[PDB]
Amino acid sequence: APEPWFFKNLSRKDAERQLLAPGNTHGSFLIRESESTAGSFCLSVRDFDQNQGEVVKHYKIRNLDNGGFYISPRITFPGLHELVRHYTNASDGLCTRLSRPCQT
Ligand SMILES: CC(=O)N[C@@H](Cc1ccc(OCC(=O)O)c(P(=O)(O)O)c1)C(=O)N[C@@H](C)c1ccc(OCC2CCCCC2)c(C(N)=O)c1
Repeated sequence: APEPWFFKNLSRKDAERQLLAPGNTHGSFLIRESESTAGSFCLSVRDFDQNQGEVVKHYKIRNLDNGGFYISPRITFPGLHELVRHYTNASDGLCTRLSRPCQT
């Protein structure tokens, strides 16, 4: 099930541009590999800000010793799919609720 929200090869800059492109809106997101840490991922989400407005925010997805994933140590997940579904249901600390995957 090749997940639409997973962009393997895509830099931090690419993600911001791709997300800010026409067709995407508030809550659009994508998960990419981190540039700082090889083997980890980042969640890039498009949020509506007060000043300039349209901005892209990046969250680090940290790995658990047993194989899980989490953004905040308070809620962990057995995989990326579950992390995406959880934040799609409720922002739960995130800048905004995850909505529709990034469109090209
Ligand atoms: C400059 C910048 O964009 N910083 C990001 C974090 C970040 C992401 C990726 C990379 O490199 C990697 C790359 O490839 O860009 C780096 P870096 O290695 O270049 O420094 C830093 C940020 O502060 N975003 C906010 C929105 C953010 C805000 C709060 C956070 O936790 C608090 C909890 C609160 C409850 C809900 C869950 C979050 C987190 C976070 N966990 O990181 C992130």
